[PDB]
Amino acid sequence: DWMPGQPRPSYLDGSAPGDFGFDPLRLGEVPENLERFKESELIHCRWAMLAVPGILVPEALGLGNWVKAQEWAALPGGQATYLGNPVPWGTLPTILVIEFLSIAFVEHQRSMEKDPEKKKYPGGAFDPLGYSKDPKKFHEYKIKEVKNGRLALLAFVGICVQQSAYPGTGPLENLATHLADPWHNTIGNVLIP
Amino acid sequence: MRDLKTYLSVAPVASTLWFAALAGLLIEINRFFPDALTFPFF
Amino acid sequence: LNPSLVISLSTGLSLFLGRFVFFNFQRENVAKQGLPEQNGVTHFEAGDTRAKEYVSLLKSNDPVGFNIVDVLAWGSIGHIVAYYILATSSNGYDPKF
Amino acid sequence: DIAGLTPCKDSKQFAKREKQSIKKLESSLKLYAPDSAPALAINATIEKTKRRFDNYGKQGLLCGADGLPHLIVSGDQRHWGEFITPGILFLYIAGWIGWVGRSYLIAIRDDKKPTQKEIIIDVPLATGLVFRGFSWPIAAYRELLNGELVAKDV
Amino acid sequence: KKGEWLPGLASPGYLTGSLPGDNGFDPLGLAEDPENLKWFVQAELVNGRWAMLGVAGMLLPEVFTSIGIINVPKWYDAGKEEYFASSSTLFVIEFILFHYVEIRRWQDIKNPGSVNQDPIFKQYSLPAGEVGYPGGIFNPLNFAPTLEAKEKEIANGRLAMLAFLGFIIQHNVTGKGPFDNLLQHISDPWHNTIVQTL
Ligand code: CLA
Ligand SMILES: CC(/C=C/C=C(C)/C=C/[C@@]12O[C@]1(C)C[C@@H](O)CC2(C)C)=C\C=C\C=C(C)\C=C\C=C(C)\C=C\[C@@]12O[C@]1(C)C[C@@H](O)CC2(C)C
Ligand SMILES: CC1=C(/C=C/C(C)=C/C=C/C(C)=C\C=C/C=C(C)/C=C/C=C(C)/C=C/C2=C(C)CCCC2(C)C)C(C)(C)CCC1
Ligand SMILES: CC1=C(/C=C/C(C)=C/C=CC(/C)=C/C=C/C=C(C)\C=C\C=C(C)\C=C\C2=C(C)CCCC2(C)C)C(C)(C)CCC1
Repeated sequence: DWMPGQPRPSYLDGSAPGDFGFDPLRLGEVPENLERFKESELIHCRWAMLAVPGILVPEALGLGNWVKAQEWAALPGGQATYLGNPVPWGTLPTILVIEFLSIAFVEHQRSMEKDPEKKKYPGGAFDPLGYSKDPKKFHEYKIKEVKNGRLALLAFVGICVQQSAYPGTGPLENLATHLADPWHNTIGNVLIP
Repeated sequence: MRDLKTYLSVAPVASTLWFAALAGLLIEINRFFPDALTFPFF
Repeated sequence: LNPSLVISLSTGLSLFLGRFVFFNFQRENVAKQGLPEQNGVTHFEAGDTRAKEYVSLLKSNDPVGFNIVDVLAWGSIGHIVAYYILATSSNGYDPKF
Repeated sequence: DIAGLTPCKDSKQFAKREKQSIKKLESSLKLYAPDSAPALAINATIEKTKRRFDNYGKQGLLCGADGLPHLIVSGDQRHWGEFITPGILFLYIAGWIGWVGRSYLIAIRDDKKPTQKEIIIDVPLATGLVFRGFSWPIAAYRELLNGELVAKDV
Repeated sequence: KKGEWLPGLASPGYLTGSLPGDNGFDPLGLAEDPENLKWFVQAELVNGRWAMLGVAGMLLPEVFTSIGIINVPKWYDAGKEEYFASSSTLFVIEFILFHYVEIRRWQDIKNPGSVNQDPIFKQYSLPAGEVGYPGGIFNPLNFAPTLEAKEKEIANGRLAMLAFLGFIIQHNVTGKGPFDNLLQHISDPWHNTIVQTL
């Protein structure tokens, strides 16, 4: 339960992976809306989980932060750089069209499904190691996936809000400046200038 | 006396007495603190 | 830069997208939305002769039904995006970070 | 400062208007006897004007090119004394009035002839009710939460 | 005899003397509703406890420094003295901690008994007490929660709230700590009062 002592919504029993009865605004009242919400939540969680390491790992190395790494595109001679070497096809209109086409095709192919359980958990080609054999162990894996995904979504929100708070800085820089002097350098200075 | 009280509480009489009292109160407040355009105490 | 290259490439790419990617989605949507109708009957069924759908030129020999009207539509989309690309790439405009 | 205005204390047209007002008032004073009732009244008015202008300068009002005070109501904390705390005071008083009147109406709604107690105010009950407006901010809040502020079934 | 706040006046019906400190004082009729009374009793408990703690914190240090044992500042100006951490940092830490504990208390109030259990260690639950009076770990010495003691708590809390009101108004109008005001009044009571203060 997301709040010890608060009665749980009727349509959220606790059987779905990650169900903790959190729905103050009662958006999942209609079941056909709840199914789409579940799929959307898993998609968002997966994107954030695949992204946050992408925001942090290059920053940990000798590259710029997540906002500096995508500033070269704002120049008349924008050209990308991967792992310290200039990529050939780095000019903006290319990257843009190739990304748009690949993403559109993949997303349409994803949306051409009406299971709707494979809608959220397709499997097959996307489960090479074959972890979905035992139905109950698979359920605990689902729970872990949704939990880590929610954590990653929260982390991404924190990263973006930190960037807004201190423009031109990265999450690792914020962590370092917090560790340098914990008490004086905290969120308070942001909340109360 | 009882009927005097009854008539003395009828809508017009009660309203005039209430508004006379309110006017006097506001007049005195303005007299003590005239030309007040803001609330400076806090 | 080369107008012919950009235009041809973009138009062919838009036609490919229409013919192989979004084809079934568009067909399903146009099927479910259906013909416009007034008072429950289609425009032609109410007595509007000119409202009759041109069943002649819409049919095609393509395996999936790709016909004239959709070549026009997808080619128009391709040319619009191609000329946007050309004009915006040759405009010389630059925002400042 | 805000909206291009300047403080009245250091504004110049404000001081010019102050001087002109006092000059106009004094012009009449010289006509009468030095220590007659009209002269005393005019002197009192002049002192009142001087005190008013000094107070306006003191409170830190903003003066425009016209030389007159202007009220800022955007919410700036430097000007809450111009509209926001008087606004809170008005809301308190008006809710007092409305709550007291509503309480009276609800109290007298149970008689066989409620209209009789409406053209002839039942003062005994009204005197007891008027004091609920001290705490109406709480009574109305719990009235709303308890769900009986608003007539259901309507 | 439930205690009468006005000997000549009867007590309100909704007040029956069950609650500690019930002396029938409620001229404005703010507790006509049982739910309103149930909420306001908890409000009074918490307000009184905070008031007692605050008035003690403002009073005891002041008299101690006046007699010469510790050198603390006055309560009104104690905000400026620089501590080991930035003021905003302290405020946010306090905000988090209170946002947790007060929500726990709220959950207790709304439906009693739903938050008697430690949320981390599944053992160590509170004894099933009553709202506003959670014993167990909150009462280590285990003093009996007898009714008479509850009345003493309520009365002391009301006195403390009155005292805090006096503290703040006296500081606003005079410009120093309450103990200094009392000492000055004691020096010459007949020429040091509100009349001379105003
Ligand atoms: C877009 C992301 C997303 C989506 C689509 C969902 C969807 C869902 N969640 Mg989930 N959740 C998310 C993110 C998301 N969540 C995050 C980040 C957390 C961690 C805080 C959680 C924590 C959580 C818990 C604990 C639970 C759920 C549950 C649910 C399901 C039921 C609730 C519902 O029907 O509301 C649908 C929700 C939406 C339509 C999204 C609302 C978006 C609105 C319009 C804007 C939100 C404003 C936001 C505060 C802005 C922040 C900005 C920043 C500056 C702070 C549902 C399928 C419950 C469940 O049963 O799981 C199966 C459950 O108990 N969620
Ligand atoms: C919470 C409280 C005080 C808390 C104070 C704190 C934490 C102080 C903390 C600090 O000092 C320290 C320790 C150290 C300092 O350096 C800094 C600060 C930060 C300053 C007081 C409440 C104080 C609350 C007060 C005074 C309430 C009074 C209520 C009254 C009189 C109501 C009476 C009636 O309501 C009845 C009962 C019945 C109704 O029907 C009729 C009426 C008449 C309305
Ligand atoms: C036979 C066939 C084939 C091929 C074919 C082809 C290749 C053709 C074509 C075609 C095309 C390719 C077409 C197109 C297009 C169309 C159209 C119809 C269009 C359009 C556009 C427009 C009209 C535009 C306009 C404009 C203007 C004027 C203004 C400004 C600019 C713009 C651009 C906007 C193959 C072998 C593959 C297979 C089998 C079949
Ligand atoms: C802050 C401010 C502002 C603004 C604001 C806004 C814009 C908001 C709002 C608001 C709103 C949005 C409101 C609302 C409401 C609603 C409702 C719905 C209500 C209600 C109420 C009631 C109903 C009541 C009743 C009563 C009372 C309580 C009194 C007396 C008695 C009676 C019964 C009458 C400005 C900037 C200008 C300026 C400064 C200040």
